[PDB]
Amino acid sequence: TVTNEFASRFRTIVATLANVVNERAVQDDMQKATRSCTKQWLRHLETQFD
Amino acid sequence: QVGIPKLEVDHISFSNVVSMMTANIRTGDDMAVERVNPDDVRAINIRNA
Amino acid sequence: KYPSKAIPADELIDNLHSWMRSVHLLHVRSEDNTLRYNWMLGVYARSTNYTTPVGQLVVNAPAILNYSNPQDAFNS
Amino acid sequence: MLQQPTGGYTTLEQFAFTIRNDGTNATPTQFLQLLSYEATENELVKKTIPTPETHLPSARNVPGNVYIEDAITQALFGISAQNVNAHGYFSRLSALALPNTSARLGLDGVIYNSETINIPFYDPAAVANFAATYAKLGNASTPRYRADMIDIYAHVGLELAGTDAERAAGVMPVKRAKFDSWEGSLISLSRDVVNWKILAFLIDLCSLEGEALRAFKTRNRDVFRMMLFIMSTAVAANVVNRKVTKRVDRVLEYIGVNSMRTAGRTATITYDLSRHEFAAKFLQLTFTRWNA
Amino acid sequence: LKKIAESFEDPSSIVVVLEFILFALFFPTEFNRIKGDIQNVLLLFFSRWYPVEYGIFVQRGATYTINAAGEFEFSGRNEKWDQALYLSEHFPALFSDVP
Amino acid sequence: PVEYGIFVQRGATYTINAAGEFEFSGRNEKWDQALYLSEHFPALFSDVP
Ligand SMILES: Nc1nc2c(ncn2[C@@H]2O[C@H](COP(=O)(O)OP(=O)(O)OP(=O)(O)O)[C@@H](O)[C@H]2O)c(=O)[nH]1
Repeated sequence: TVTNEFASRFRTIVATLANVVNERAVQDDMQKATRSCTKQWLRHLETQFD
Repeated sequence: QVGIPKLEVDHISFSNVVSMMTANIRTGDDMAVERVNPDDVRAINIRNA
Repeated sequence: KYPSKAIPADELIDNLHSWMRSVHLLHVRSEDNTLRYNWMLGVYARSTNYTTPVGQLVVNAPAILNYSNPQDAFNS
Repeated sequence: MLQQPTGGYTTLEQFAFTIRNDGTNATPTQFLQLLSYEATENELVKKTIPTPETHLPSARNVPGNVYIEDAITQALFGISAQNVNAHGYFSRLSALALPNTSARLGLDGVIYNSETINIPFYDPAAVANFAATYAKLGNASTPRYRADMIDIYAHVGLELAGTDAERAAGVMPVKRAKFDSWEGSLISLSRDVVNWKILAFLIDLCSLEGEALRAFKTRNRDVFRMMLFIMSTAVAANVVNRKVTKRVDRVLEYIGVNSMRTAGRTATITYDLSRHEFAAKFLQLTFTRWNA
Repeated sequence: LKKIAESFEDPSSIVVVLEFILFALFFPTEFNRIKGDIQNVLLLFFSRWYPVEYGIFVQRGATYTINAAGEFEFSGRNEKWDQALYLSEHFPALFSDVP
Repeated sequence: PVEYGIFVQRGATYTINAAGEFEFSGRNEKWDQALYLSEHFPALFSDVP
């Protein structure tokens, strides 16, 4: 009635991708930023997809 | 027997096979490409190659 | 500082020590007993301050310095 | 389909191998008789040739009928060939490797994807034996499978310059070849050799077995030596002429020593690095079959 | 594939990986048609982000060929994919799903 | 400079361990405020002699 397997799959996908991006070691401060911004953006994409 | 090469001897031969490229070949025509510059100058390693 | 005479042992030791305190090679300690540490690549990376591609590889993946079979340490 | 005799395809007059010389179609043996060798202080000893790799390179999906004999002969003796490993159509030989493949190797030296009318072709079993080995030319460029291109030339020297005692010994002095010579003699020699239908030789070389094989190896020793000669001139460090009282002796230094040279020269064909790797591979395989 | 030139230095470059994941979802068929060509991009991704695992993987081989009885046979040899290989026996090895 | 090299060899940042011990990075990186919610702390303020 409510849950959608497709959307929820994309949700585990972006979960994995956020774990991937989170473990990405970086040296520059700006890269450090774009990492966390990238994570927020993934959390956005999941809602568009759902 | 293999044939005698024509330049080995002094007779003139007036019918000869000439290889020729066809319409499907073309040489020296200018050619198009997609150049793609690096996203950051500071990401470009010069060495150790 | 001492053009004509031996460096007094106290100064030699204290400077050598403070400089030893200054050094820290990147590494990922592990429990495998077969493992070694690629001293050459680590000290090199450190010397270039991790700017060379090897220094990048090391600053991001220090574990790459650890190795069992000696050759693979570089193949990696 | 061409039947293969109890001897090789090489027994057929259709496949005679003959360099031009003194205005006639000379056999390779009667050219090699002209050759004479000055010894030098250096010695060649022949190391064991490494066993060729088990791998047969993929015959990539190719719609076309590859002209293979032309590719091989030009890669070995061709005056102008280069980047021979760029295209990598040598791998195509492994299409012939399979049992009951549709593909045929024509006497034309072309690898047809399917049997086609009015094109005579070698017996498929023979070609399969031949492809099981020579398809490995297709991996002459890949780093894992490259042949040594220095030590192998020792064998070349022994198989060319070497006296029967030097051959039994496995060690001969490095030699310096020479012969009475016409202008452009090595260019003309190499071009007489590019026209040779060498797949006949390689196919009999891989298919024949028993006494029938050994009887081949004696009969075609001089042919193999002519191929080796052209390669030798291709890799020789220098190729001078000598005045000898209104006669000229061409002289190459040195037999059996690859100088690794790649800059072109008028006197002889030149190997680009790709031709070196290829020729090294070819020698690896061919000498492997030749000594078994 | 309409080739990307991505080097995958910045974290944001995960975007390109995502561009493929979505494509593999919305269009699995077309994806499967171009997947070797997208493996060439992914390899630049893995060699930066996961150099150790990348070395182990590529050491196993960049491609494989299923044989008789269905076993995979990885090449053991790193080599760039070309769409010339799509009609051949070879497969991109990122998609082998062999642990 | 000397004290600096000794300090920064230890690491620009640290993380408190679940066991409570500090664990310095051993790296010299510029801090970003994205790090403020991260596990890491600036090492100047560790108060570890
Ligand atoms: N930078 C650096 N160079 C090294 C290291 N280890 C070996 N080398 C260099 O690599 C070169 C080759 O190594 P070796 O096979 O030991 O050569 P070597 O000349 O016999 O070295 P010696 O023991 O000094 O006689 C040597 O010249 C060393 O200077 C290292 O850990 N770091």
